[PDB]
Amino acid sequence: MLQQPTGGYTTLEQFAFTIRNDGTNATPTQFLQLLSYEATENELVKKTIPTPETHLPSARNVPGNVYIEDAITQALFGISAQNVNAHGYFSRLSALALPNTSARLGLDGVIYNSETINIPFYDPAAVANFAATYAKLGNASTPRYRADMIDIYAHVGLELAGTDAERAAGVMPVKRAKFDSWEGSLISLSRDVVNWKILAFLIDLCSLEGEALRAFKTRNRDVFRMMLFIMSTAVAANVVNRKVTKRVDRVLEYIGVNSMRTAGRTATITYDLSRHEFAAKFLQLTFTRWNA
Amino acid sequence: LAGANTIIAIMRLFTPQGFLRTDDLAIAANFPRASRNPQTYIPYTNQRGTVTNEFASRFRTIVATLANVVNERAVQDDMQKATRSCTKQWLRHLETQFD
Amino acid sequence: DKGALVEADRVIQRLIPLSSSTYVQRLAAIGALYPNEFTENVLDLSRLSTALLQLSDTYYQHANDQLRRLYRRMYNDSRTLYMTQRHQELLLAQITADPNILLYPYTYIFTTIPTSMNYISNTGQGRIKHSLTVTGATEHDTVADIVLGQTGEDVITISMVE
Amino acid sequence: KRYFPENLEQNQSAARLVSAVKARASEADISSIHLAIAREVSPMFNVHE
Amino acid sequence: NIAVAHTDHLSVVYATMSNFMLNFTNNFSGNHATFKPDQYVITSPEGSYKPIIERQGETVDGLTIIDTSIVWPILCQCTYPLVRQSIMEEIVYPDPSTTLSQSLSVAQVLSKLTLPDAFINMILSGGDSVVMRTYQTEADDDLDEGIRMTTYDQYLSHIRERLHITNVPDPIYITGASTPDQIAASVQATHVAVVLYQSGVINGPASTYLRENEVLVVMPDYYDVVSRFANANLQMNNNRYHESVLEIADIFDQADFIQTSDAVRQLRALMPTLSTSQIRHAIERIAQITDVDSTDYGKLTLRFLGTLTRSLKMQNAQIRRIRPDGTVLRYDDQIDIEAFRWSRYFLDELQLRRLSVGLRLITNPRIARRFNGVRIMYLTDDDPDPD
Repeated sequence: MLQQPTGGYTTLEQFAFTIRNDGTNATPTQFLQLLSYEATENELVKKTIPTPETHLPSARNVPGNVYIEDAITQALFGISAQNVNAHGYFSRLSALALPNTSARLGLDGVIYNSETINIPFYDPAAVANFAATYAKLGNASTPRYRADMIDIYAHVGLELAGTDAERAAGVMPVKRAKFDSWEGSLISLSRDVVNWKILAFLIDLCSLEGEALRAFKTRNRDVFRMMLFIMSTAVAANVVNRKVTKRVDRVLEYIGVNSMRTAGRTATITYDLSRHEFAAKFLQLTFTRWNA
Repeated sequence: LAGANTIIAIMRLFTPQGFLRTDDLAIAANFPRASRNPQTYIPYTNQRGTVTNEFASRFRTIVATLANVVNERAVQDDMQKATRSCTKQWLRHLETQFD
Repeated sequence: DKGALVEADRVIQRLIPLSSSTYVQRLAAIGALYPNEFTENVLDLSRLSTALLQLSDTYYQHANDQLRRLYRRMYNDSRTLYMTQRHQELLLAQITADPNILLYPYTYIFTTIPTSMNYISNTGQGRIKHSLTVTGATEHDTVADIVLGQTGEDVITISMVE
Repeated sequence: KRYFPENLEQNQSAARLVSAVKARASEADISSIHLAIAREVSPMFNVHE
Repeated sequence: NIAVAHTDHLSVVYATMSNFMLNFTNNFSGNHATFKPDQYVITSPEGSYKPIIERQGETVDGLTIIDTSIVWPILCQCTYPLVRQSIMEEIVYPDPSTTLSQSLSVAQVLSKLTLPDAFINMILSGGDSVVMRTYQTEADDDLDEGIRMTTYDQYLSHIRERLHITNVPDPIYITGASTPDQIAASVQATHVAVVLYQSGVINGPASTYLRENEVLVVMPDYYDVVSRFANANLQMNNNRYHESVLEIADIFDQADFIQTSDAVRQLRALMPTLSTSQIRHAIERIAQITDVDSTDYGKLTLRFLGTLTRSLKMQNAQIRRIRPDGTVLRYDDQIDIEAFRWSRYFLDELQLRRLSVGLRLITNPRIARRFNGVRIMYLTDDDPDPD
């Protein structure tokens, strides 16, 4: 068992999140520095997010060690995940939710049904804190529990593009993002992010409390924003390039707007409608935890 | 002209697509030439592009105009209606052949 | 707006175009702005759409640039339901009364009710007889000559003597 | 000859147009073509009609 | 008598047949008064569009001619299983697998059919180009530096249809009252560095902007170009310019629309000047290479399809509805399906994802083994080394 520090697991160098950029492993904050925006006439007002449903989906009786981290990460940022709600394995997180469960969550991101030798795992109390909410990814498909997939993206934009003034205000012009870009910048970004050990960031998000948690939200805001960026490219109505004196500016339009597009494109990862439901649910739970 | 614009615009379809070459080799040879500044209008320049050929493209806009005009041609007869349609196809075909 | 009690079925009787052509988006945008002045005159209900489209055609044609941009925002977020603050207050009232009630979620409240003149609208029969005033707010420093296209006698005749 | 799209020549409603294009489509003849091209540069003394 | 066999037994066959994979278009809303079929075309910027639906006079072995007289045998000389009078013949429910397998066979034959042409058209998608004068507006301007510009006719002939495809508002006219900021606004709105000159004269800061950002002005004519500007330098001159080719790839860079990877770029740089016939010959050659025998029904559909003449010009081709009036509409979310928004060069998503890594292979230095230029020199070969 890996002990959780006074900070999160994210404080460990083993869990550091970085995207490759300009030949080096850049930290997410120094990618987001490249980002620039173009406001348009359209506006985004964030409504209150509905509270997540109380009900935890039952994990089914599943003998195997379900690979929950690969499932979640590919569901959100995966270049070719589809039918993500069909297998329904996210519900397995609920197995972790119980007090004194025999299951453990591996650093690998696999949910073992019992503790096994030479496999390091997150501290079960913290994981129970994390599962107690995120097992609700299990009900992204079920009709009574579906998240909104339109309004929630406002919050995404606010946490991405939003200036401290626009953020305190709760309203922002629907910004159009842009950055100096290499070939295939968005796909390669999405694949750098898919290898992220996001379970670490979520466990710290759900288990840390008080000053340690607030310090976590400040320390990891750019990581969060990076995931939000990949998701926003997934929903962006279009992603053009702009020639600019022997340079190319990638431009996605627009941040904070879900086009609900399903037909794929080479520019970015695409959401099958199931991926839209899953992403909406994930955002609901995550933004809910992120504002408390 | 103030109100004959479809006429003038069709007339522009006649504008020659080459250039006025000076007869430099012949002036060099001291060949006979009645003009004191000899020149001849070569019908079309060679394709300076890698794929686009300006001539075929001009003919594309020409057939575009002519098909729009055939389409904007009102008729009474049923058979004239039919040919009004078939001519648009034939136009498009000439366009590819010219390309 | 006159504050009278209203037994109507829903606070916002306007449709939301979940999927539509351009003409609908513009009809809805101009429709949510409530340009029209109150009018007890009978309308020719049959020509209605044309009339309102002409009204979009006028409202956008002469609004100050911020109003114009507001109508353009409205025309772009057609799936949004734009509504005045008092309307939303009424909705919060009916949700407080009946929590199970469903309401169209994607609304944009107006912090400001836009500052624009109400448009006159009598689609019924009757020539207007304007009693034009000598002076007003506008100052025409130099106006272009207006050429009235000639009238048929079918539309109007002019006898030598009344 | 490549005057028509495939099928349009044998299409029954196209026959007026096809008759018309046939009415204008003179058969290729090397002398007539070579002349047509050559004459573009050659001096003209009797005005052409 | 026959009314039962229709209402109760034909209706199901029309419904299951309604669900078959290949019956892709809508046929009839059931209201004769206002029905009009949706009319998609395969538009191309570089050619005349091809309607999917027209009176082409291909009667399809006589199929398109309709004998209404078929009602007589149907009413008055044909028994139906549902109407026994009563043998009670058992109803047949056909195995889905037969019609399914022919549908699927047609589909795979079709994709594999388009493939070689669709590949080359992707390779050359950035190859369409406009002639462009570059007037210089500085004392020491290089032949490339200056103010880019092109005739309005070139702009209609190439840039405009591609704007309609990219679905952006048309570029601003510049009346000479224009701020550089208004131009920046139009450029970031239409994602393309193009503006249309309307009335002179363009002012200084606007000129410095059009020069510094390489925004391409579109002149109605070149009749007195400098008079259209306001050169405080007096550097600009009607005789001072450089005409040059501007590839569409050097303007546009929409991802599924115009392939523009530097790989594909340098690969084009290697190519000879091309005719449409050359390109056609290349496509035929790739077809000749990749030909593979199909499942027997696929060979039957290929033979019945007729000769693959492919007169269609497919450079940056899209799939757009035309108005009955004949204008080709911009893609409309809310009407047209998401699959038609970009052709994606008419390739499978996997062929794109693989195409990426392949572009990574092609530009690997170790492969680049065609060498350019030699030095003749009269030297001893003491201790030779290739390097």
